[PDB]
Amino acid sequence: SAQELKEQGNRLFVGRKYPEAAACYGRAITRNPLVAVYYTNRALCYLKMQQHEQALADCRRALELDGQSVKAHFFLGQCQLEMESYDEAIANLQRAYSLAKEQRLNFGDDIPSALRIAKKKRWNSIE
Amino acid sequence: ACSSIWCPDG
Repeated sequence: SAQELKEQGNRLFVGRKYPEAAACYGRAITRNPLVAVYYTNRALCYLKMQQHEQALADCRRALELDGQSVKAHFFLGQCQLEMESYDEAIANLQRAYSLAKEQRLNFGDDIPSALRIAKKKRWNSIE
Repeated sequence: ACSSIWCPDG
């Protein structure tokens, strides 16, 4: 079952076993490859493993399955921030903020904190 | 509780 594999992947993430968790989200994908959350969860694994190219590919797969995904736009913004595409990264982080507000999701100050990091980096490069 | 955005959904 893809949901059981997603939950196992979640337990491995909490135990800081990121490649093991990504492999488990891959098993969930094999069982049902039409669920955006598995790609988003694996993209997060890739960011922790510093594999932004593989994280980016998963964000695009997730956005094709769920255009309203807060986490997919957020993780996409983090990839673009790592690649120094500041304008695109800010736009994705801003979209993530907008979708979280619409969906009544509360991640504390995570999204505004991230936008502040991106705007600071955009200014440094323009200076 | 894993309430941060840097957490997988689940």
